Amino acid sequence: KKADENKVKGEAFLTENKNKPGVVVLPSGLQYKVINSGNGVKPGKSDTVTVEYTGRLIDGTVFDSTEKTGKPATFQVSQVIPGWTEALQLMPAGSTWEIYVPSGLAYGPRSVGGPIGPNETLIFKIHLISVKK
Ligand SMILES: C[C@@H](c1ccccn1)N1C[C@H](CO)[C@H]2CCC[C@@H](C1=O)N2S(=O)(=O)c1cc(Cl)cc(Cl)c1
Repeated sequence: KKADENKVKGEAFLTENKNKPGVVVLPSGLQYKVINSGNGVKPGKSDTVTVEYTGRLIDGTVFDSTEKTGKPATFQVSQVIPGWTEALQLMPAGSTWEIYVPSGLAYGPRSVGGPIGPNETLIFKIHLISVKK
């Protein structure tokens, strides 16, 4: 049932957010807002990125962050959630975007859960610091 509630809440959020100013909707259902535009290279699917990021739920609860850690994170572009793989490839290095990820582009129905429940819509602030081939 938390799965059914989460699906309805996420659908409502994405339906409302698509009308909000600055929100760009992609064919995938991934949405994004440009916070700061960078002038750097865009990563490819096989590249590694160094990023600062914060992940939060629609209620505003932060579940992950590089903030006050003293260090950025490093990820292979293709080995993160589909929402990230897609968004990173559209982001010039130096850019800060806020992405709104439907559950199908994140962890999905996910019968279990913990930080991320079933049918959970995820919001991420992503600052792409650098790209490495
Ligand atoms: C590698 C991948 C991953 C590895 C293992 C298990 C689950 N997921 N992963 C996590 C990384 C942190 O390494 C982080 C940033 C990149 C996107 C995404 C992501 O794809 N998340 S996250 O914010 O959605 C997230 C999700 C969960 Cl379940 C828990 C946390 Cl603490 C944070």
